[PDB]
Amino acid sequence: VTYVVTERAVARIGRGWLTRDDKHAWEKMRADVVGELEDHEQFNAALDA
Amino acid sequence: AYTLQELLTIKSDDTVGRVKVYEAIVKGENIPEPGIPESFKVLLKELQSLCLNVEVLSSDGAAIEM
Amino acid sequence: PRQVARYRTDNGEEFDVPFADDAEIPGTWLCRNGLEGTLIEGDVPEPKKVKPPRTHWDMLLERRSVEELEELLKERLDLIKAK
Amino acid sequence: DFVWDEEESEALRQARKDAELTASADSVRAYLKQIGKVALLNAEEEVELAKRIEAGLYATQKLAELAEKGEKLPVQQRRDMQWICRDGDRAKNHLLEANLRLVVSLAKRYTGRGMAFLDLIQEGNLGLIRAVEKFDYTKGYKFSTYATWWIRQAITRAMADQARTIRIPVHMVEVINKLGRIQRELLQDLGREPTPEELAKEMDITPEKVLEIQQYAREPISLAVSFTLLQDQLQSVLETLSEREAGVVRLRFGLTDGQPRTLDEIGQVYGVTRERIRQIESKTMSKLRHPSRSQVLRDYLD
Amino acid sequence: QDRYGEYFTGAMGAESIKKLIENFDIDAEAESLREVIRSGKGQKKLRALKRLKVVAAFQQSGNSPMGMVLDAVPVIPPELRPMVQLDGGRFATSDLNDLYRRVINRNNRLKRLIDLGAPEIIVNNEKRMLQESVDALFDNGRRGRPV
Amino acid sequence: FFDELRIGLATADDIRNWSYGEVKKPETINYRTLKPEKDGLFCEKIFGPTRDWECYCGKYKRVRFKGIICERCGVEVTRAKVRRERMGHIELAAPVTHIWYFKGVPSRLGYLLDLAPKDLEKIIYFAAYVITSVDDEMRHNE
Ligand SMILES: [Zn+2]
Repeated sequence: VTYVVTERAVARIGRGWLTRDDKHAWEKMRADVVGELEDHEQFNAALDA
Repeated sequence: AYTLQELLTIKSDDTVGRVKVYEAIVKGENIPEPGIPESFKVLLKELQSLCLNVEVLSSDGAAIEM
Repeated sequence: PRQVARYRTDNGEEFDVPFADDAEIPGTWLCRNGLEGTLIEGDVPEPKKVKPPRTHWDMLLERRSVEELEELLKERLDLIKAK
Repeated sequence: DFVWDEEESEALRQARKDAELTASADSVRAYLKQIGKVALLNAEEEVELAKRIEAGLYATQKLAELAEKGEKLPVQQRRDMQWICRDGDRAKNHLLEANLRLVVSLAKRYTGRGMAFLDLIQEGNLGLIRAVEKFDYTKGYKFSTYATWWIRQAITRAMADQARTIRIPVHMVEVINKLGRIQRELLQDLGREPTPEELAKEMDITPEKVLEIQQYAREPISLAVSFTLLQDQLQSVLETLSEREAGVVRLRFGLTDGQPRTLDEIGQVYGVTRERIRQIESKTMSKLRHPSRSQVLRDYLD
Repeated sequence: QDRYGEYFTGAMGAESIKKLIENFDIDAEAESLREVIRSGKGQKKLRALKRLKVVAAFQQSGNSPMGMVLDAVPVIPPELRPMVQLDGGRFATSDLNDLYRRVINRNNRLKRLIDLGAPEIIVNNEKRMLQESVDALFDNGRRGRPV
Repeated sequence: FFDELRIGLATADDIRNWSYGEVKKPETINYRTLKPEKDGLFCEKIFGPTRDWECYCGKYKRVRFKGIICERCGVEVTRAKVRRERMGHIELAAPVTHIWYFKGVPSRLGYLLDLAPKDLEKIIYFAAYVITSVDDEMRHNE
């Protein structure tokens, strides 16, 4: 679930730019999104629902 | 207290104090007093660098010294 | 020997500097606080040839005529007078 | 779509481990949020906005110029001129806010070269300001066509200026980058990290100079009583000499001042001719060299 | 702001917190919190009790809280930042020596950026970057994995 | 010897008093010559000379110039490597909060201002606005 949500969020954050670029950008954006998700209260509440 | 202090500072990693004590002994002067090692100086400088206003005060609530 | 000179900065602070005796002290000195002060005697008021940096007005004049911009301004005024 | 593989699991594991807490350079999303709030301009509004900017600038200059001579403007004209003065900077702000996506996209290329992504974005913003200042609609070209040059120049110059711990001028970092550019092709051709001689041959510069440039391209990496007694003995030995003749030795060797006064200067301070100072030097030097005066100073061998 | 700007004043960033601390009612707030301590009968009393420990420290100790916001940042002496060469053609450097640099850049640009009257978004981004840089300088890891 | 020592919040006045100069530029040293750069992080006239009894340009190289400050150079001829204790400061364009008093739990600044840490997170890093004052005297009449 986290991977899917992270991919969807990254695709819309870096609108049209970062797709299929080297690791130096897409991987870092994924890492930031995942780190935020792990601390996100409502996302964890949903995963608990 | 004094013997331990001179063992830990004068007879150890304290270059300025070591040279001063050797000079005093050879010249016959009474041994100079120690104080303010370099480690404390650098620690105080770092504390100031962290914007912490550290200062040393004399007596039970008196002015600064050097 | 050693001299001493008094300087003041634009913000109003004043500073002391022990310059050399046999040398000539400059009219302006970079003080401790970082501002460029002036020697209080007030002698030698040079103009400093402080030309302004290349501004937007010149950067525009370099590609326009004095009449074309006036015509453009007239056009804009006519546009707003549609009210 | 819905496909899961080891690479997908590994990618998630990397992202999970690669960032446990947010970093200062990677939290650009706050900035990217504010870009999306402004829509893109087309040619027509672009040209109208540029014309408004120019009209505002001219109105401002006219208002400033009329001040010295007086010539107070009428109320209606005064108010409308000031309105256009404001409209000029309004249009400038609008056009600048419109095009931040261009600078973001152009700075995305040079990321990871030793400078932060957000710093590159800010330098692109600074270059885009110059781009909007210089852009002229009369040429008929689109704003993106012209502003790209200025943004690229600003980004590359900022990299040349701030990308290294030890600053290296632009005209040097140019050749240090050319070194790597040539080295890639030379390694591909020869299949090895080659020697300085062939590199000099290819680059049309001397091997010593190319080696020096390579050295300039390196990156920094992260982490006495006898002396005082001897001085006294000088005066003690000189005590055997007369004051008149002792002074010459003091001035010649610069006792307690350090300046090696020349034979004539000792003459000037004494008031006599210079060859006499050489004669005094010779006589006093012969006197002092005798063991009866320099007895104990030999202990100070070095 | 468009409708009622004259009847209030708002801001954002550390510049606004500076004003908030300036207008702080140090004595009145402390005494009102102490009254809640004498009046409350539960968690509402606990919050006052535990935040008075911080509020009073700036009252009973004399020093003002204006030091929380910095108008200047000191630089540690160079000898505490070794920058000596290494035999072999390399320079040994201290890590924080770079952090200071990163601050100065983002400071100088800001001064230039304000000078040329750039839009509000760019200046706000620059100020956020400067805050983030000083944070990294003083304590890396508080935000997360650092530069 | 001293008998006690205290630490406290440092104000801009204290920092400006400690500093002997401002590091206006980020340069450290010249690339081809290892001499310190002017107004840089290793500036000699700010933090003192690197060599005893001499300055950057070498006009003065004698111990008798103890209290002399170089004319061309601005470096104060000093007794030894005072670079170890002499320190500088930076005049930065906009105020910034101190990280130690802001981050962590409890947030001292938040407790002082009675602002929740999440709300204070937004205000400092330019995510939301905060009203510093409201003219209650005027508004309710208007
Ligand atoms: Zn000098």
